[PDB]
Amino acid sequence: ITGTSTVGVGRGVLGDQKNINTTYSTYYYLQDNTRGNGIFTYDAKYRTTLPGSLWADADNQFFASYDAPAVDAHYYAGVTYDYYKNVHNRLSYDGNNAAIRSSVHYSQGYNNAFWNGSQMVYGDGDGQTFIPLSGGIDVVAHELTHAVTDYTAGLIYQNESGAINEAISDIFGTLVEFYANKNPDWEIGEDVYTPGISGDSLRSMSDPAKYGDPDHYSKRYTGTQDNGGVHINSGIINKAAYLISQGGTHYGVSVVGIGRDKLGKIFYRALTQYLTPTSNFSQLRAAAVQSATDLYGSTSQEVASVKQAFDAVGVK
Ligand SMILES: CC(C)C[C@H](NP(=O)(O)CNC(=O)OCc1ccccc1)C(=O)N[C@@H](C)C(=O)O
Ligand SMILES: [Ca+2]
Ligand SMILES: [Ca+2]
Ligand SMILES: [Ca+2]
Ligand SMILES: [Ca+2]
Ligand SMILES: [Zn+2]
Repeated sequence: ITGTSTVGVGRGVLGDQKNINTTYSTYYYLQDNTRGNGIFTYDAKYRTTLPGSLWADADNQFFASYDAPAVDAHYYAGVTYDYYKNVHNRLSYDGNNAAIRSSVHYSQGYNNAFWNGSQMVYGDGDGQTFIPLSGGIDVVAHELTHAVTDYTAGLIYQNESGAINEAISDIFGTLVEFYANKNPDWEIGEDVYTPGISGDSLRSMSDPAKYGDPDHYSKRYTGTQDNGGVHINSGIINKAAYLISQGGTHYGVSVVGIGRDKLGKIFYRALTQYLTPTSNFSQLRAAAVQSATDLYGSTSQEVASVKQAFDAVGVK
């Protein structure tokens, strides 16, 4: 909408106060004009028609319980935009400052979030498996990263290419969580998963097997559930990424860590310059090795560590 840029204040899902960029024209709208061609947050009103209504508020204060998922979807989309722009020189998900749209309060008791081809969508959860999913910065960044993937490598959402697609979203979700630097970890969704259980998460990158996901190619799932295991087999690539950054010895194979920033550079380059819609895990290894070679040189520690990490998870 046409209006003037304003700054509202509210509380997110976890009870924390933050400022948000809004637009005033009669109402205050969740429309942040400070980033690209805008970040827009919508109310789906517990229904499944999308996007729903651009979020309108009378007073620019967003402290109601109903407001909290919108505050966080809006704010964390901003953080994710900033990460891609500042760290990777990428302007929004399409590289040309496409408007970023999110809807919250999608459906009833909805234990998921997704990119629908055009926008992000967040359930409220059922209060048992999830609370409103936009409360997780890693979740928001995971979702926006699906848009980045779709505009770049285009990894098909099934089997190995789909597990790479998933791991890319977990990797960048985590790197955005570290970028914001509030309780960062290598777990996925911990801030919004199972409010009645402390210390767990939906997935772990550092130890995927903790939540039943494979950490070695020999343990890959090859059945048909979950689009051929895209959220399961992602553990193999998540573990490799974790090892590249943090190091470790895994099934006897030692990896020298090179840190998060270099992990991100290597994988961003792989995603945008080498991966294709049909890439498999072996092809990801080759893309990561080539990306590290481009950035750091063939004889570098960075290249050596990429190879060690893929060796450690059984991907040649
Ligand atoms: C980071 C978490 C909290 C959310 C994350 N959601 P996601 O974006 O991977 C869900 N994916 C999804 O709905 O894909 C199906 C789809 C939906 C619309 C268009 C095309 C394909 C996830 O791991 N979801 C798990 C629970 C799952 O779907 O198994
Ligand atoms: Ca208000
Ligand atoms: Ca965390
Ligand atoms: Ca996390
Ligand atoms: Ca929990
Ligand atoms: Zn995903």
